[PDB]
Amino acid sequence: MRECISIHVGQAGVQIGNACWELYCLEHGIQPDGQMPSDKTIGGGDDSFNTFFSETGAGKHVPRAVFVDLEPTVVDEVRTGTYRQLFHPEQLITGKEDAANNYARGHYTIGKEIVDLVLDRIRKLADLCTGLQGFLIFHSFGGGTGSGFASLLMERLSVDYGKKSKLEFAIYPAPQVSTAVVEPYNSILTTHTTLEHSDCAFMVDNEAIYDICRRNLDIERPTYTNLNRLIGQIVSSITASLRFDGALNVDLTEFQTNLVPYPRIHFPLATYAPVISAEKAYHEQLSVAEITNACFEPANQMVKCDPRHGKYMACCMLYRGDVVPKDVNAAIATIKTKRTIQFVDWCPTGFKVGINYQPPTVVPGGDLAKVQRAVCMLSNTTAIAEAWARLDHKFDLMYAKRAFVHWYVGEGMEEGEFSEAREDLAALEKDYEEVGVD
Amino acid sequence: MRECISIHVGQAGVQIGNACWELYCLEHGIQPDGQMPSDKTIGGGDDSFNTFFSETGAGKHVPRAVFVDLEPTVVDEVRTGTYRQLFHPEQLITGKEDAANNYARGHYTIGKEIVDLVLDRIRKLADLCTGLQGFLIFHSFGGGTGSGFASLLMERLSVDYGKKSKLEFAIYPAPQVSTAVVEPYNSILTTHTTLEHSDCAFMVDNEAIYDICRRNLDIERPTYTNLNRLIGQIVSSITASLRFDGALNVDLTEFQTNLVPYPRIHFPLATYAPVISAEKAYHEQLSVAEITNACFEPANQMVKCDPRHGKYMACCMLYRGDVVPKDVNAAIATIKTKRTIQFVDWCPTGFKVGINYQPPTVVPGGDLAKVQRAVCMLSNTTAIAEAWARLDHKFDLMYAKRAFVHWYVGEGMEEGEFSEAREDLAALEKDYEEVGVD
Amino acid sequence: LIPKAPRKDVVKMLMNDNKVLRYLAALESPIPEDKDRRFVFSYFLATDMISIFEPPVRNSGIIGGKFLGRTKVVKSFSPVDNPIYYSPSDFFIGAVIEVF
Amino acid sequence: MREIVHLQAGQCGNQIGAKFWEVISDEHGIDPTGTYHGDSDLQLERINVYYNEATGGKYVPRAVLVDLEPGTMDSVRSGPFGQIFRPDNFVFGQSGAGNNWAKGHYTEGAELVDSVLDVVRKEAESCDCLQGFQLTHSLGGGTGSGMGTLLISKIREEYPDRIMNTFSVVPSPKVSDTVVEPYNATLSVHQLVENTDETYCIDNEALYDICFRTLKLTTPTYGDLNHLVSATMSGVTTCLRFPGQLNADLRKLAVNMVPFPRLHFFMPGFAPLTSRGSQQYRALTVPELTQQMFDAKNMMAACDPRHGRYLTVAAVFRGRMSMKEVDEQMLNVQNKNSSYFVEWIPNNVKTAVCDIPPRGLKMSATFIGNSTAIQELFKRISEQFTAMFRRKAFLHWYTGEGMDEMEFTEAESNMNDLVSEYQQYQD
Amino acid sequence: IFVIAFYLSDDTISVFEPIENNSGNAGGMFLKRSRVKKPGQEVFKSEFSEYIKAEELYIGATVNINGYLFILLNADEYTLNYMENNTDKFPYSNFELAIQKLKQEKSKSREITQVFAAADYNHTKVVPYNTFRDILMSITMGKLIDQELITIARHYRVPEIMDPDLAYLIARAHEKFKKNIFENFDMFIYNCVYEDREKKGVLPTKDIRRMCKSSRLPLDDDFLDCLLSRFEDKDHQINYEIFFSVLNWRMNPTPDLQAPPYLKEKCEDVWVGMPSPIPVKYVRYLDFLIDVYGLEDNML
Ligand SMILES: Nc1nc2c(ncn2[C@@H]2O[C@H](COP(=O)(O)OP(=O)(O)OP(=O)(O)O)[C@@H](O)[C@H]2O)c(=O)[nH]1
Ligand SMILES: Nc1nc2c(ncn2[C@@H]2O[C@H](COP(=O)(O)OP(=O)(O)OP(=O)(O)O)[C@@H](O)[C@H]2O)c(=O)[nH]1
Ligand SMILES: Nc1nc2c(ncn2[C@@H]2O[C@H](COP(=O)(O)OP(=O)(O)OP(=O)(O)O)[C@@H](O)[C@H]2O)c(=O)[nH]1
Repeated sequence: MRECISIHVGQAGVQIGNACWELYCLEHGIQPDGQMPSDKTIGGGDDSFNTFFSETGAGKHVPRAVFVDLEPTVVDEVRTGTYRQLFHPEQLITGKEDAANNYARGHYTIGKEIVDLVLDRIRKLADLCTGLQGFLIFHSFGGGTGSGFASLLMERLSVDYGKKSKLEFAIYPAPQVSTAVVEPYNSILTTHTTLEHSDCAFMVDNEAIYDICRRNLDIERPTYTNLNRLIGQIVSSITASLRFDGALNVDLTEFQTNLVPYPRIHFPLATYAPVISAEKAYHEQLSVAEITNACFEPANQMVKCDPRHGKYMACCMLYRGDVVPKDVNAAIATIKTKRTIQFVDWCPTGFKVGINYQPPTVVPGGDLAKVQRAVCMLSNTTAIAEAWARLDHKFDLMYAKRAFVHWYVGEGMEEGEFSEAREDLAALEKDYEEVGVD
Repeated sequence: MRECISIHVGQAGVQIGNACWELYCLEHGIQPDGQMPSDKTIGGGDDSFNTFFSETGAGKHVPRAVFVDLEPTVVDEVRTGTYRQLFHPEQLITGKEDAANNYARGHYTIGKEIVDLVLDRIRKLADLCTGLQGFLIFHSFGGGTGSGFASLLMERLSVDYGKKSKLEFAIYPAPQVSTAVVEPYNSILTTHTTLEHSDCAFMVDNEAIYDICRRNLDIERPTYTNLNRLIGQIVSSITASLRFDGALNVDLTEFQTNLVPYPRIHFPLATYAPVISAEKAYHEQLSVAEITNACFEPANQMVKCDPRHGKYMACCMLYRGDVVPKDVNAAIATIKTKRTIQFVDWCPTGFKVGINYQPPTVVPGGDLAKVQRAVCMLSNTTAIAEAWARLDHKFDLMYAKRAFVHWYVGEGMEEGEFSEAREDLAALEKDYEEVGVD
Repeated sequence: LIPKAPRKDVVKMLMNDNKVLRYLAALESPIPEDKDRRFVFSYFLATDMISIFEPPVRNSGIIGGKFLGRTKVVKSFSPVDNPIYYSPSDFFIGAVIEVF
Repeated sequence: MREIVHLQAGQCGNQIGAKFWEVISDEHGIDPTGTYHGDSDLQLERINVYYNEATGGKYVPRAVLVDLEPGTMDSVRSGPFGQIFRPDNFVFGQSGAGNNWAKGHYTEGAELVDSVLDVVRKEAESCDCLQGFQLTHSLGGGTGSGMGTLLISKIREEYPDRIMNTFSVVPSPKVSDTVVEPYNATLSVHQLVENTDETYCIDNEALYDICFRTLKLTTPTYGDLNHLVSATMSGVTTCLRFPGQLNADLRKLAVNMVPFPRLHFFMPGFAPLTSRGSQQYRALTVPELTQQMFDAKNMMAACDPRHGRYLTVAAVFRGRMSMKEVDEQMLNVQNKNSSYFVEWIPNNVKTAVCDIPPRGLKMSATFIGNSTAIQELFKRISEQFTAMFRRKAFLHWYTGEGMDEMEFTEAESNMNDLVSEYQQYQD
Repeated sequence: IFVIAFYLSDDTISVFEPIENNSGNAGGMFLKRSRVKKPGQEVFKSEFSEYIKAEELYIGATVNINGYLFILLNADEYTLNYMENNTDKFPYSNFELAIQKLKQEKSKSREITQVFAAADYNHTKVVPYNTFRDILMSITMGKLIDQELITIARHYRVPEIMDPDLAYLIARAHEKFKKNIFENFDMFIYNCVYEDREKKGVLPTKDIRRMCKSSRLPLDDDFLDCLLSRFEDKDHQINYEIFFSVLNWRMNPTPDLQAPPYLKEKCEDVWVGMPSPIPVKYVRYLDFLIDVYGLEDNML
């Protein structure tokens, strides 16, 4: 009907998945045991859960997700959480060996003998489903293992199906922070392998997330609980269109068909304006005009790219909760009149607006307050070229000194890909300025 | 009416007889003491139990089975166990000396002076029998005793009764696991002596049962408590149509007429689809579509033969529980249209469906599930000739060197029969080849 | 880590050599025909060593001779950790003995 | 019913008969006196495989002792269980052994074989149906060999349809004490192999090496060695008396083990022998069981099979097992050393699983495998026999007793035929 | 008399019949385990039609099975037991409600007294069930239903729970020993009365049983358990001397066995009538009379 399959590959995807499904169960009112209260919504798998959970004759809402993990520690922990009876046993595919930060170790030595099992899972989901709109793949680029095995699974799913969308989130490598030094290598390898197969790859950065945290959450020492909670609420917002109803509606297929301009370039950015705390929402007040202004304030976006150093071309606004369309269209018109912003010629129309009436929900004991109006903002602009500029004048030095290539070649790799990736990236940036200019 | 006679020849037959009978007594509520308290299911000895019991003037359900063995150890342990009081006293025929893995030891030295007693017992059962559909005989090829004795009994009952039915189930020796280098000898002897009287014989493998047990049932240290309860479930599944009623039914005569294409070749394979443990049944989903897909999954089978190395000519569905014809036909049509299966052009249809409403039943201290939809798989293919090539080349070198032949010549064997065996096998070989040819 | 041999007492096993003691013994028999199997003790003050013997009895039946060679019978009052061998300091008229 | 009657021959047939019977009695809870103290229902049920049952609950061991010097018989008599033995079976002669195979085979036995045959057929009639008899003797030991050769020779025709299981101690290659031992061995082996079906080969040196290795006790008695060998034999005996999945039959083992008419000589090995601290330092897991189980050092029969390969193997295990672990260990051992077995018969291994544990420790096992591991033994005896015969020393005694060397020639001929057959089959 | 089986797992009421001897049924099963219409609905329907509940299968009831009027009289003990265990949907079996029902009437106290008095003539301290049900229906004006009368009989039953004594068991023992040629206990009992090893009084039975097994005493282990039960105490250390003296057969008569027929069964001949077999056989007044109003007599 209207459903998507969730895949989480990794170290990098386990905690965010934990948070997001906790929010899902909380908001639909699932008890972490799995069933409903005396209210009558258990059925033939067709009610609001029919999009996310496979509640079957057993009466338990079963998530339609698979986690695959190379290092069994964290997956044992997640099974030793509380929602274990909720989750499906062999949808929790665990291994015994890490990919050890090596792109080619992940992609070649260990991955191939796991793709059979993961394919078996996904096909036994593909038989039961009927709508199969697409997948939600969670991984990273600064991942020790979320890189290579993820690339391989992407390749197999692309070659078997080219008839469904492919949505990717990513915690992007930090621009100036690098926990790993194999980060640039395996990251660019992932990028150049995935460019010709990815439908919509989106990014977000931990440093800017923290910057928001101590800016307006009034949290100078947040945590993962908080970071993952924020990202989970973001994805909840983007799936609200599927779950609830509304006046005018858009779908992820519309997202793809209406945000990417050309071939190749499909990496936009996202934001959520009303990030405030209990007392803040208490004796303050939000409204459409200032949520627009805040969501387009240059710092509020979660990547360090200055819009005045770039030029806008596409924007999709998702408002959720109560709102009238008058102020919406009026405020976006005023922003059109704004003189600090920059629109390229190609897009006299560039605003895809989508409304859902249902208010966003809170998590108990968490940080975010009650929300009356909320917005997810998805913008694409030329600005992000500087990040790849950074990555290339980083990687060039390591290649000049042929650093750390011994590991990869000893486990059996050759210069070909290492050379190719640099001009793949170079083609990417050159296209960036070619389209940015007029 | 609808009643059958069971023969349990050998060390192995008699135990799985005990296990399956311990099954049988439960689903009609028969107690380990063999008498119910005050309630009534008794009558003219004529009601659902009458298929396997005949509760006579003493209100005791009497098995319609016979247990013949050579070494008195296990017949003693079952004469001292929990069910000796219900088992009929002198039916349980015991010997004093083994068969020593020699075919001619059971076929020339011991089996002669016991066949009289056993035939007398089966005739004084056949008199009180009325319908007498047939005999469920349990032997084993690599039987440390029973092969030779079973050959003699089967041939004599075939020649004296050439109108009633004969069905053979037997644990088949493994492709690579060994308990007897002598096993090829008696295997080929029994084959070339039985292929011209056996109506249909069905082979399964202990390793395969084990592999299932630690892939899906999650049993890392089974025994055949577990696996015998599985095979008992299998036979209960094939006989549920006999026991109960429903929309449309199936019979062993139909099996005889419609599973086997030609004389000689009467060797199908058996499977049970929804093998599943407690928690998987509890909080997952089952339905006709996925259970059919699973039962046609190529690794679920009890003998290692690759269907892409084979080709199908017959299939029998035994749908028990709550299943309905619409989804039955939809699933089978989808399976037909799927291209992995490669049916021969002989039979444009290759399917025989059978229905029963009554769900299968669990057993205390067991592993099976509260399954509402079960399906027994009985399919005949062409993948199996690889195994007979396997056995003949496993045999040829060892005969060419003639190991242990001194034993057989000492007990009174010559070599004409051993010679004849391999051209019988090659006959079956070229027969499978030719029927495959098209 | 590495074992070593135990210690023996030259004082015990050389001073009082073959100092022997004798006693008469009666038993309880299942068979009523064995009421007077007069048996003989023999003790050696060398290793607290015990042996038991049967004299031939004229024309009364039972063959005589030896029932058991010299033995280090561990005392029934000697636990598995403590190997007493029925220290002769306990023997007295009408004593209580259980061996094998 | 199937049952076994025991024969103990020679002054070490005494050794082992004493130790073996006392071990079984302790296993079965029969007191040294005989009054059965029933504590294991199964062994009470199946005691008849070894024992008749007398009044009040004592059980004669159907075993017969043969010797020549009454002192040894009286010593074993004096043993803690000579009372549970038989004044009936206490047949014996008056002569001195002279440690002389020639005299034993022709002079001394000529007035003892009659009576012992009477006794053995008396017991055979007394019981219903033997599987056969186990005979414990020595091949190097003089009078044990002299008796046993003639005894088996006659019983061969007496019953051509039963199990003539034989147990023999191999002379220490380093020393035989008795210097005519090679002569006795060459004399005996001919009739031994000619008449028997299954023979156990054991040597004292390897048991001493075990005592150093895991017993580590440094003060051994031949009695401790007998304790070991009694457990060894009990291992293969437990099958018949015990329930559960297991092919118990010695004839089963024979037809699963013996490839050719004239292959009879087999070599034992056994399972956990617990060291100084291994009691609390050893985890009893099928991996480690098989690990020690199939090891060169723990082998104690003749000489390292490192030089040769294994023709065929068989293994029985006492305890609560399942098939998957023995199965998977079989896979691993086959895939580990694909060469170390003969290609002559793939999958040359047999398994058996006694449900009954021993009394005190959880898991045990018995190993028995036929290999090309007797070539060095009889080639050794060949060089010794040739070197000593080339000058025909120590031979006037035997001339006086009534011998000649043509039988020596034919004996060494048959033995070299055995060498050639082994070499041509395996190599 | 028809088997109507209520399957609580599917709400289906199976109708089966047993063959009788020389009569006109030759039938059996009548209704394949089927949910069946309430006999109070239409052919034209708009709302969810109803079906037979478990609320109305009370003892002594009327019912229709799609046409045929069935009447229901008797019940089995296991059904009774499950009846009283959980009474939320089964208030019938709760006898205290009948206690209040009969406690409502007061004037009839002395009248019940004399009626029951004249019912008896010898004061034998029992009473026939037929008379009991008749007099109770009378005092209820024919307003009581069968079930609660059954339950109250069950409660204030006469107690008649007995088992076979040692007489049979010892007689069978004697005759079995006669069969087993080992009749002479001279071979066993004298051996035992020696083999008592460390004894002053009595001995653990774990010794007698084990020595029996050792000596191969001819008997089945089931009778071994039975007699060991019949001769035991709190510690299971009986006087073995008298144990053996009595198990010996130096003085005994010799009975023998009847058939294991099916007469006192409930598809064969006992009474198969309106007082079908019999629920509780006999019952006594005075307890129930006191519980109702038995005042101004004895303590009350
Ligand atoms: N995606 C994600 N990344 C995080 C989180 N916390 C820290 N990180 C960053 O994400 C990276 C995780 O990458 P990896 O450690 O390579 O993950 P992996 O390749 O799947 O496997 P491992 O190295 O074994 O854990 C780290 O380098 C961190 O810098 C988080 O919650 N989620
Ligand atoms: N049916 C059954 N099979 C068993 C049992 N225990 C082991 N097995 C199986 O029995 C098969 C071998 O039977 P055989 O060795 O030929 O036994 P036999 O020839 O009838 O006679 P025995 O000497 O008593 O073993 C193996 O494939 C095992 O899987 C049991 O209790 N029941
Ligand atoms: N119980 C016991 N047996 C021993 C002992 N030491 C050695 N044996 C061996 O047992 C062997 C066999 O003895 P027998 O079979 O009785 O030999 P025999 O024909 O009677 O004549 P001999 O060889 O001279 O003893 C001897 O040759 C010894 O080597 C021991 O210390 N105790």
